[PDB]
Amino acid sequence: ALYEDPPDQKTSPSGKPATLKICSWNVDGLRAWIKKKGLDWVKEEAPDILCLQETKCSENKLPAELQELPGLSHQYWSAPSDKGYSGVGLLSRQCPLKVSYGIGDEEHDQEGRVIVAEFDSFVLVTAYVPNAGRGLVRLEYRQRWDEAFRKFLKGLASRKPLVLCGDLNVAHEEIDLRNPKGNKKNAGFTPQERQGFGELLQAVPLADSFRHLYPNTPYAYTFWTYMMNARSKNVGWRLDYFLLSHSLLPALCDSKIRSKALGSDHCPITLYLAL
DNA sequence: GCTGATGCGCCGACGGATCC
DNA sequence: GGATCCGTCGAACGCATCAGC
Repeated sequence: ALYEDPPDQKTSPSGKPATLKICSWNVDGLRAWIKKKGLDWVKEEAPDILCLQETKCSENKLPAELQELPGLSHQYWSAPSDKGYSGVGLLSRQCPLKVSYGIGDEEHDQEGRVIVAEFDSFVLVTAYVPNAGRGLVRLEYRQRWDEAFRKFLKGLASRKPLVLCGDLNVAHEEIDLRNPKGNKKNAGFTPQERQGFGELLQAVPLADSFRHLYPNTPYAYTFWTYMMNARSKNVGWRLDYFLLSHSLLPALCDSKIRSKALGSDHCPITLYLAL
């Protein structure tokens, strides 16, 4: 079945107006993505904060269009030092108070997967979580990475509520992908990755914004393989999330999936917060 | 400089068996 | 015997390196 995101709900449940718009997008190669007019779509979305994963692009190679963004002038970029893979970036209208990279030791383990930005009222973390890999050859690493990440997020020294967004590389429940049964030994839907997502929600604690608003809505995915025309058939996975501290839930106006925006094998997701 | 080949990381279609 | 379960296998993308010219 196809999916149609419901209209944008820009008022919190109790009636406050959204004041912060956050967009997150795994662009699957930032230079490719720009050539496929991804920035055009960002300009129309007009977010206050833009989080990108899988940029596959060091900061020296960033196209000049990214400098013709006056509403997103504070730009922070991260690439791993070894490997054209990974990469993440955070662009904000307003200057954040603090920015950091990695989950504990990035200065020696330069991985380019996590950016932390502190604002007045909240802490934003954007993440590109390591893939368990084909044949699960890196699942144990992911399990160990998951545990270091939980503790890092728990260990934030801020009393400020937390927003965690990006590609978490797991479809939490069966509702979150089109072929749950044929994929339970595939990366992204193993019991191990799913349990780690569950423990993230519980340990931090955090709520799945989209699922909190739409607890029973099936067929809502953020990734489709380029292959076999999966996107046209909406054979996809929900791999990209906005996860909120419990305190931020009354502020939650909506969590969107921008199914129709092309340019990657992931589509954008967008958070509306009334702060 | 430029192209395209190969290498690498990132599952749904298919065929066959089992179940009542 | 239609539905379901299970395992195998090919291949769209982007980017780096490399060979050749």
